[PDB]
Amino acid sequence: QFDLSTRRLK
Amino acid sequence: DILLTQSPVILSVSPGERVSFSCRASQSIGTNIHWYQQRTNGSPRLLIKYASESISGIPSRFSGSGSGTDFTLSINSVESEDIADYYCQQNNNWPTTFGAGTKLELKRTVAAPSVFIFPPSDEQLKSGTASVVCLLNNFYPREAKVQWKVDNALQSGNSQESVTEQDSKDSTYSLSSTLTLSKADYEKHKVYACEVTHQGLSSPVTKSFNRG
Amino acid sequence: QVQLKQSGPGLVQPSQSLSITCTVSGFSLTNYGVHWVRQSPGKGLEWLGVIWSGGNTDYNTPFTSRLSINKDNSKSQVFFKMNSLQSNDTAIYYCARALTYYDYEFAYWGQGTLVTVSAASTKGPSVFPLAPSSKSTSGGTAALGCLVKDYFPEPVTVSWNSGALTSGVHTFPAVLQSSGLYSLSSVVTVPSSSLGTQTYICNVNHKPSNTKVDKRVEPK
Repeated sequence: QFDLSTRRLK
Repeated sequence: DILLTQSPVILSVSPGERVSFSCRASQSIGTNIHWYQQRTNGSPRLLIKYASESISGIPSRFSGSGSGTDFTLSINSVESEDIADYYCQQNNNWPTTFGAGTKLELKRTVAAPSVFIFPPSDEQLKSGTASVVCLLNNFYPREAKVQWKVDNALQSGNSQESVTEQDSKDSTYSLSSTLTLSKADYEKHKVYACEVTHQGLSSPVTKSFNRG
Repeated sequence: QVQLKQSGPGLVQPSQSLSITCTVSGFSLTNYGVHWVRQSPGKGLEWLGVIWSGGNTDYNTPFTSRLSINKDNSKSQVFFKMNSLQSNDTAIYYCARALTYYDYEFAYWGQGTLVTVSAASTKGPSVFPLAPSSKSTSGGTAALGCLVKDYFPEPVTVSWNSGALTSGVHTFPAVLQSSGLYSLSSVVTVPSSSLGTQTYICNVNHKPSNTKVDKRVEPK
């Protein structure tokens, strides 16, 4: 699931 | 729309090992597939176009193969700077669609955190709130425990953690734990302690300070 | 070189519209199409649409009615406007250019605009020093930082000494507090012997509230 704070999948 | 399924969701390897990313399409798409790298806070970076065609300025360790429904992005010898998420894209059928991505994680030797503690600034206290910060720097693996204590009272639920993404140069993580209280409670107590548990320590490390 | 620069990140009220400008250079809009892609928690990477060299537009099926793309070739500008945003439209929006004029292999991307759909108000952060001390020193290495507290919406950028300091910098992912405001810390480790000689400043920039703060960080 994509996280807008890090731009990484979390 | 074409469904693109990437597997697995997480890959974990060590530097120098070969690694492969899989992309499966819901129906044949010939060789119409592109591959992207996304780093922390970055935009996607084009690695390979049309299943196997090289892209200018992209390291030779990246290559792609496949046709039909089953495709593979390969790194022949993984480097620490390859820590990212990877996405495939089909464009045989309108509209162009992307898979959900695979996360690349790197293994390394266990590294104990360096622990630092920062009292709230007088500046922040002027506003009626105190933040006490405990920093765990450059450690591996990710799992660690931070336990706060104010005058031997174990704190619970009044702190938040944040963990950086894996470092691109040394593969370690960093963690910050912020304990938040009012100015009044802060002024009511003396000893502020952050106890850190990690695999690379042979016992818990406590950093503390006396207010004033 | 080829570049795509997007307008600053911003808040959008629910049911209201999103406007982003993509300013390009290194190539002419009359020769290449410009595409729009977003990245959300719910649906990952999602192609939204395109404006071609001649001004024709395509919109991905779910957006044919709420999406509008226009451009000014002479000004090298492409304008994106989407209508009636719900909260699941919170995402990163990118403009992109392909390798060849007709194609879809996106070799050049904008930096991306973080778009937050929320009814709340913008709020600038307060910046507090994380002062180096003996409790933050080890082996002649001191740690020091800045606490960037109580802002909305994301993001804030933080640099050190106006970009000249980057090694040993860790800027933590923002965490949402109970108040609905975000917070983060940025730390750096330096030689302790340089604390009496060097200045350390965190440059904090929160565009949505037009808040720029340089915070000097000193041993206490």
